[PDB]
Amino acid sequence: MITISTMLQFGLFLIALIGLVIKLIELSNKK
Repeated sequence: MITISTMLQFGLFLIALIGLVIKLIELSNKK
């Protein structure tokens, strides 16, 4: 089930995962 109110939440959830991966990947390429 998808809703407009939850629509933002759904997008946010995916975005958070992307940020985490990007942030995590930073350690791998850390300086």
